[PDB]
Amino acid sequence: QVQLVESGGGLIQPGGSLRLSCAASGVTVSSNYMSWVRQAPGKGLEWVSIIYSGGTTYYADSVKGRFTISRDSSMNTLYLQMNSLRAEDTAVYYCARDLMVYGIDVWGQGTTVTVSSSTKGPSVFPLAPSSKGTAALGCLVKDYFPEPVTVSWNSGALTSGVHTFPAVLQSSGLYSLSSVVTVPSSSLGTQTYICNVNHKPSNTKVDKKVEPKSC
Amino acid sequence: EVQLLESGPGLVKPSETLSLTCTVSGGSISRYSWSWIRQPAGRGLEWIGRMYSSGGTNYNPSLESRVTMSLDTSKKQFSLKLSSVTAADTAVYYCAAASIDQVWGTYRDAFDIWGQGTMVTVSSSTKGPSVFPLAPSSKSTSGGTAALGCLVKDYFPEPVTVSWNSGALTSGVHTFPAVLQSSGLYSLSSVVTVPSSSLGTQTYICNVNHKPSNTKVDKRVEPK
Amino acid sequence: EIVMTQSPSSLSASVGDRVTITCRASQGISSYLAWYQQKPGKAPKLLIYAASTLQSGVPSRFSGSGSGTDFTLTISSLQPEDFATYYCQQLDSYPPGYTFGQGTKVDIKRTVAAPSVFIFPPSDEQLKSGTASVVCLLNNFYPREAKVQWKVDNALQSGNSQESVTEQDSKDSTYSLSSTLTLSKADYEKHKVYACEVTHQGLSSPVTKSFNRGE
Amino acid sequence: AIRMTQSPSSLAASVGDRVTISCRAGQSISSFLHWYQQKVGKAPKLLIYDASSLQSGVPSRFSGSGSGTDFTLTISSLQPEDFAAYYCQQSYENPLTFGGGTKVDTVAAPSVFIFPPSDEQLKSGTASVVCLLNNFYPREAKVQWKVDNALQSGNSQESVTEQDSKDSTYSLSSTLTLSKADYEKHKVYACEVTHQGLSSPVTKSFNRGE
Amino acid sequence: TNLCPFDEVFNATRFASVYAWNRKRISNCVADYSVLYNLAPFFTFKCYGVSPTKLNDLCFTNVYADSFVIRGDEVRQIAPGQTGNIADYNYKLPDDFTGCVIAWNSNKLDSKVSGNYNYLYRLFRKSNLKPFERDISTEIYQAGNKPCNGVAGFNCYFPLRSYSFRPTYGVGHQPYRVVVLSFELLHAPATVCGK
Repeated sequence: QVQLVESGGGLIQPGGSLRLSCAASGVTVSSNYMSWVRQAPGKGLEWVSIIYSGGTTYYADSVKGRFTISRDSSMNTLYLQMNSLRAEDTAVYYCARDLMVYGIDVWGQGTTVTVSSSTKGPSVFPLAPSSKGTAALGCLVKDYFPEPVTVSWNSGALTSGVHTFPAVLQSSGLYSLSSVVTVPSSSLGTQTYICNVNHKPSNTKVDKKVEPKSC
Repeated sequence: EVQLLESGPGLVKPSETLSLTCTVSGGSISRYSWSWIRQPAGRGLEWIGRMYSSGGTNYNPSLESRVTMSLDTSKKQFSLKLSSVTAADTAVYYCAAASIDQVWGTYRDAFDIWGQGTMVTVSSSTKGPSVFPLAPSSKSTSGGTAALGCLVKDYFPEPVTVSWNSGALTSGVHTFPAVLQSSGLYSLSSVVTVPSSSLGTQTYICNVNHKPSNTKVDKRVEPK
Repeated sequence: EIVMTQSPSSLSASVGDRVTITCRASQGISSYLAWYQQKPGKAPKLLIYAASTLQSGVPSRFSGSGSGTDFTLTISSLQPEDFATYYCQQLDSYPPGYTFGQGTKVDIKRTVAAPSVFIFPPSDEQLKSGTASVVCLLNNFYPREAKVQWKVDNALQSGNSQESVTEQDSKDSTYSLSSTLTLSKADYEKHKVYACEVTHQGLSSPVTKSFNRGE
Repeated sequence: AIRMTQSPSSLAASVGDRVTISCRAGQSISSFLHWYQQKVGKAPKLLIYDASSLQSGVPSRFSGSGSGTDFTLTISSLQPEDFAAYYCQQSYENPLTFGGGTKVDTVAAPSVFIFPPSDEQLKSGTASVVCLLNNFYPREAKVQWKVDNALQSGNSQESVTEQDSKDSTYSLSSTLTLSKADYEKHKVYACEVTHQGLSSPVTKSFNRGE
Repeated sequence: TNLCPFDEVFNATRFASVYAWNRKRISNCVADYSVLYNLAPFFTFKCYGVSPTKLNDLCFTNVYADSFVIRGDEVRQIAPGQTGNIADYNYKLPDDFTGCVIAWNSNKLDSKVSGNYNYLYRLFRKSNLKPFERDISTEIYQAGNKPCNGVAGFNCYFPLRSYSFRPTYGVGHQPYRVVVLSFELLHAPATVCGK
């Protein structure tokens, strides 16, 4: 069993502190180049820190003076102490075994860190089909925190033609999302369309009936 | 002790790709540089290229466009590919390794380890030999010394190897260079001189191996 | 710092195609380069190390080449399990960092498909709250590259819109995009004509869908 | 490529003699010169490295000298096991290059033996007659075939072994090949041998059919 | 009146690898400080604990001349209180190091067109090197849980790698010849004096 198991991630306010753990089996942490790599939502991989088997440590400029990498040989565990966290530190954090010229062969499953300044259920607004062969309708799941939300249509009876887009982070710090579906125009008057929005962090389940607008 | 064993086709057609492999036993692959050297008939040694366990390669510029070297650390093997082979690529091919210099340096450019070499011939079928006795008689017995042998005839390509009595008889053995006959097949003789009193007493068997055709023959040579 | 410029950002290929991805270093890094493969939600996978050496277990159709500044990753015969995102890394000690390339997404190629464009006015229920969200839908198109331009009374709007793209559909290999234009209720009531202009390879000319506020 | 030139290409010497072999590089190679000994039918063996350093287990009768362009191998007292081809190699720059080689070759007369074709070979339609010269020095020898006193010219092939590592002699075989029909037309098969160790040419023969 | 053998160290035709760095013990001689007295700008010259203009006026017990080869981006590690693959695993200088370090670009000497893989370095080691420690061990480094037993495999790698110096590389990947001069003054007769 050669694996790396991350833990310690979660939600935290800006300025706070957080400690990540990386339990190794098969690979001895104090004998390898151990690195932390993070990946913000939708962005590429960003190297954070490394600790040599001899004790030498290195840090990226964006995390110097704030992050400190460490290890406990008796636990065979890698650590990453994150202080003065900022919003841009929101990412999935991977611990990995670096072989320098031979690459990075062993990666962990990753632990998620979210840095933001309050939990909120979403407002669900209808995206009504226009009055003018196939029509599009949907739901606007706006202003919620944190991730994620799940959206179904007609309690799961409608799945063909459904597109639930990945959420975007707004400048307000709250997430926004839209889920649309395309249907034949002949059905807008005979078939009811309700989107089911589930946001467990706020204990919010909302069913919104999407109807053609009445002028 | 590190040992090197060459393997590959003994006969290739023009314009084909020669593929040779050297197998490494008895040491660490990472402490040596690995080279291929060839020796064309009537010419000196010609270095082909070198490789390191790091994947770095250096070639002879005259062969670089046709040569590829590869290292398989899992199989403990390194290989030479030579594309578009010609009659001029007919040679003995050796694998060699450089000493693991300590105080001297690292890869002291001095091939201390060599494989036995493999004959590669470029020509367009391989044919095994017939083995005939050169029987001892009064005409090959001058006083207390008699001569006997085996005639290893009509094979292609080179080489054959000959031993006597499964390697137990080495004193007085003479195995001659093969000659290319006007048929385009080789012939070779191997002889031994022995005490005349040993005729009919010692059994004399020549062990012939023609590796290109996978032909092996043990021929007993009796007087008269 | 060394800057790893990777191109193209994305490329489309069919099964059996010969794919080539290019990585360019800001300064010479000799053979200190590696190539990685990553799929959504998974950890990176080391493919090539030392610029041209194939990692154990990686299929032989992968090959790296180059030394100094220009490097190329080559998939000689693309297979279905090779549609991923690929990165190059400067796995060299100096200058710190260990930088990664911007990444190259290799999606599934098919015939060109033009998008179906729909515009959705903000709902009356949402206008009662004080915020107006106008949504523009691009349904089932290919390739991924698409440009959406909002116009408010013929004024090109930038900075107040966000986009979201679905993953390549598992049945018709098309993409779907949503664009959300957000305004205050007061600003929304200051203008009349709201439109999103969609340019795409499948469209001979930009397609525009519009509505008038209150009609 | 740095051209390496050896002189002489071949020399004959006696046991106890001092042998000297020159190797010249086309440009300065500092001390990056290595010497190899190659016995007949064997791989090369490293003798001297870095122009003057003896490889482990090499006898002190071998010595290397030189720097820049000009190098020398010296054998101070030649032994029977030293009869071999010698090669210089440069390792200053790629491609690595070898010199053309130098072949280092008391009088001993050959013992002469003759072998008629075997009955097995005759059954197959051909006749090979073999003449063996055993344990002679120097290597030069003339071997002629006579068939019912007709000198054969162009009908035979010969080859020669390695200078024996114990007694420093050579052996040689010569083969005359005929069709069975031509073999059966003649009676006396003789090989005539001329060698420095012999007072006069000698002949060994047999009569077909014993 | 023996002169300290400094020409043999700087003017050497072949240098050692960084993992097996060579050291020349120089003692009982007159030091003609001139190879380092006036050095050209293209020479990296950094002294620690002692001033170069004062070396002619000081006698030392022993002077050690360490020579090896690294690449340009690694010369910054040949200094007191430095970390990295070279400092931790190949050649370490103490925190109170008393001496000078000399380094110059040798791309015209140690770089071949087909790559000069002769120079080596150590990549893996279980712990850091003590000051002035030389480890020439080539044992298979264990990076996992299962014992290697001299088998190159998963989590079992050879601890030495090649530099592959090619002239077309950047300055940070070109070979640099380093000469570290240590000046020792222990309870002993001082014999290495200047003139």
